[PDB]
Amino acid sequence: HELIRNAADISVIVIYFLLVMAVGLWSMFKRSMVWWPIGASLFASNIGSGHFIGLAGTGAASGLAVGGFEWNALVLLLVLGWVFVPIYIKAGVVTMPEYLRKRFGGQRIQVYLSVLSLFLYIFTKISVDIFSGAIFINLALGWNLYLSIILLLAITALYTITGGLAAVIYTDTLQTLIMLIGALILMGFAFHEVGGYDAFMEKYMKAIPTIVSDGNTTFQEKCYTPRADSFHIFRDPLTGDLPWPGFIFGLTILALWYWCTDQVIVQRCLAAKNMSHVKGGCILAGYLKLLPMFIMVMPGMISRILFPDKVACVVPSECEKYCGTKVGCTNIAYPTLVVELMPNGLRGLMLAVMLAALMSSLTSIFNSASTLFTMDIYAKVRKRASEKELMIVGRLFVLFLVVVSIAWIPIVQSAQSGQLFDYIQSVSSYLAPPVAAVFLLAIFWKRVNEQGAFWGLILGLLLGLSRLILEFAYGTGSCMEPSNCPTIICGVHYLYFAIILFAISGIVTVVVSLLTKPIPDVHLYRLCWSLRNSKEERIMKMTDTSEKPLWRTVLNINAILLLAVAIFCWGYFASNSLEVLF
Amino acid sequence: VQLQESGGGLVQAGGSLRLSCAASGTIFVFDKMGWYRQAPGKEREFVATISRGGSTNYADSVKGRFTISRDNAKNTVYLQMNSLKPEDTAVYYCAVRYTPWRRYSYWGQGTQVTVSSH
Ligand SMILES: CC(C)CCC[C@@H](C)[C@H]1CC[C@H]2[C@@H]3CC=C4C[C@@H](O)CC[C@]4(C)[C@H]3CC[C@]12C
Repeated sequence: HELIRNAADISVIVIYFLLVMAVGLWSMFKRSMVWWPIGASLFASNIGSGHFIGLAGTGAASGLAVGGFEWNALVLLLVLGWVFVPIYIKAGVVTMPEYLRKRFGGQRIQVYLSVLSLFLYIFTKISVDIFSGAIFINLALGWNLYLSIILLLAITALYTITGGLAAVIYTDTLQTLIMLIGALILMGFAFHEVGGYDAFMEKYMKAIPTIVSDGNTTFQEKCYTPRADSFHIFRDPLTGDLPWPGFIFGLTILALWYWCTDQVIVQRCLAAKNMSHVKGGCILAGYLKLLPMFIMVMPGMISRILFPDKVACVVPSECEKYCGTKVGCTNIAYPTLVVELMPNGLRGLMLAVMLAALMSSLTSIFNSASTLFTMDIYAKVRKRASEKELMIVGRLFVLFLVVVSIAWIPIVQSAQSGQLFDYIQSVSSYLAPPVAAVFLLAIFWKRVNEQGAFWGLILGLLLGLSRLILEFAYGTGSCMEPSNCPTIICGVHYLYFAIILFAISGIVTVVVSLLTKPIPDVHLYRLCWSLRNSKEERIMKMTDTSEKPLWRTVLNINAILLLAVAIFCWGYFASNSLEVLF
Repeated sequence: VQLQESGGGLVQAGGSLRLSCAASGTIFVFDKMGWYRQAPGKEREFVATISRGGSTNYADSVKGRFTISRDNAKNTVYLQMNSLKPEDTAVYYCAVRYTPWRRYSYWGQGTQVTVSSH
């Protein structure tokens, strides 16, 4: 708190917020997109609460393994750029539940996907972004939780009433560039502080705290030791944290849900000048989604080395006064490094750009949630839509969304042993693989009817929501005290459970679609993996996948070069791997 | 963090000495603790890079007559050289690697062996 007290940086913060207010009022006073405002806008998603707090927190807790999620998201991003955007533009659709309405029968599929997308928004984006803003303001200005939260709500209300959302090309590419440059400068400051790179390797393994004895209660040595067998990427599949079969396959199906079916990610890239612009923006975003290993998980262990008392607490009586949480709290690994290892000319710039990249990721999700609600549920129940009532029920809906999202926070800040990445993935894994399985079998197999996909979705929800309710009513617990759950559904792992739920939902929907009636081919022509040119009946911008044959060639060589560089980083960080002695 | 070494000294031709290099202060198990000699007026030339699994790789001049074996769980390399000939009058450093793509992070201080032909 003392570090940001100085007036010198406050000038940088206020002129940055005045700059974004000026470009918002310029947007209010003044779909043909270029590849660079597509790549930065795809890269800046899940930044601020899944790239700074949770990713660096799990890196300070475990090590280098959580960086592989970044390369899994890279590969699924390129799969989105190749495959799913031509499918979304061939059928002439703008999102996933409208596609399923133009693929399946009546309204129940669309309203169930709307309810599920709203609950996934509340559980994984709005609450996590509000909690990450609360961590930022609590570790910067020393206040409590609720006052920091309502300051964040006030400044994001000013940001969305200014009108920065309408010019989200320039503001997001500027915030992405400034944030990436500042994080590179902070990584160069961080590796200069610990003394190179070998001292970073050796000093991290002996980075225990010093308050390990709480009088009568004394914790085991495995709680505060930094997992001394774990510095390498691919852990043990059975009893290792983030196991390597489960890592690749569970993060593949989770990033296939997130990077292909989310209502704002594809709409962000559907509005573009050409298909080659979309593929070039996806390759640029794939290049930018390669850095967070060297950018945001290596400083996580730097903050374990430098301050091994606020990042690696074990004892709750003093851990509640340092970070505000009863157990572990590794979430503050990255903001403690920003407010301590920066000069005064950039420490304001970093806390300004890591709040601009959060206010944008809140004002996108609030507008998308209001659109989904008042265009897919309230317009289907009332079916009259007096427009003043529509506007006031949208405003009352987003106020209700804030009201529930604030109250969800004390589950988030102590949900999964302190971490935040292990909450986002643990909530996405219980509700995303049914949607991913139903989407995949709706595209590729083509003998699927509406009675099969809906009941597969409902059985996947009845298993995953049961696991979610049984988990959060009990919890993982501390190292010393094991969880009191029925272990056969509680404690396998939440990635193994994601693969099991994906396979179970796929088998259930293919069984129910093979029992009942099929779907006639005569009105499934453009969509569902077919290139015919005959009409259909069911239920300028781009309306093509075409480009020049030279540009298709250079895009294919750039994509195979990006896969070559990604598999080079994979094959480097898996080949060399340090093992410790007895 | 430091490579303590000993064993070097003076002996006549045809003799045999054992060179030791016991690391300390580290937590990891080192990979390629191979010795590197240096003749006066020459560079560092020969490799003896025993791996983590254990696989010697000599230079052809010292091949066969020189042997090397480390205990694979206690991080101490022992170079046992035999049939000393008067071209080996050189200082003998130690040299280690963390990993097979790091290229010799640490280094040794220097152990000089001088062989004579009286
Ligand atoms: C710059 C580094 C980091 C990443 C390299 C990949 C990106 C930046 C490069 C490689 C190939 C390039 C693309 C290939 C050719 C075209 C077609 C043209 O009509 C629009 C620009 C566009 C789409 C280029 C944009 C930039 C591009 C996508």
